[PDB]
Amino acid sequence: TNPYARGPNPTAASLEASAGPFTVRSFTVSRPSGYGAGTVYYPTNAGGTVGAIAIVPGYTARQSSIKWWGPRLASHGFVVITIDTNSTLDQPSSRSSQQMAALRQVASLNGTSSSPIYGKVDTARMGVMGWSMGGGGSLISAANNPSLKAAAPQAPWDSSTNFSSVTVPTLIFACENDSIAPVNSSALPIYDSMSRNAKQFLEINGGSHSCANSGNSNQALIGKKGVAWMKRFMDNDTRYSTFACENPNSTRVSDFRTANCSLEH
Ligand SMILES: [Cl-]
Ligand SMILES: [Cl-]
Ligand code: NA
Ligand code: NA
Repeated sequence: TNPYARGPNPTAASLEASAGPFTVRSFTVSRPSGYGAGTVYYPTNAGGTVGAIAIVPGYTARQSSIKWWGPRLASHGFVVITIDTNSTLDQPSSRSSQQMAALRQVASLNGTSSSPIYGKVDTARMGVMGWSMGGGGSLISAANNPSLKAAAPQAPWDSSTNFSSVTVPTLIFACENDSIAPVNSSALPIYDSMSRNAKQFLEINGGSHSCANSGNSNQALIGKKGVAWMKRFMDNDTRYSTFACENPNSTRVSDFRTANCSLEH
């Protein structure tokens, strides 16, 4: 059997729900190591060690913009750290360094007997997410650390759109009407540059640049897809292959693309 499989068999309803099967607690990081601030969300009853995901905001933004992912993912069996950057005005490369520093510190806390996450993390299984420049930073993290198991940035931007070196399974959430990082000049060229990975592009119909942030009105679909992608690729959990790889065939999705996701016999 798959040693990383956690939780009950998924359904559309169970993945669209506000909360997954596991009870979630959280704590503030006392002394951030290489980033500004962090909140760690974790399941108290996942029944085995789980992977870790680090999530970074966009320019000027704070944990609030990305917070909803913490409980949503942790409740399905992940340790999730949402960060504030050293400065709200840090650029993508710095955001990537800080994201990886947050993953490092989650690994440290996994080995710290006083930590609520002591022994809860499989430090070999990690993922990266983030908004806008924090999404660009997630793609930089993946490019520089190919042992990461999944990436799922939202409304990404970087000074370069060429992420051809990314071999990590990558889901790009995009926002159709984004006027900050227009899809046609940012998210879509980024998607098209990646040639060696499992990848997906999911654009929310009518979405502004904040369409995947806390308080969005598509938490059922966006949360289903983010959880399914992380389950499929961080846990190798093929119970999630359809949810991860499918076109939702949704009137809420103005553009859907995927490649190298479904397995061919
Ligand atoms: Cl930004
Ligand atoms: Cl916008
Ligand atoms: Na690259
Ligand atoms: Na539209």
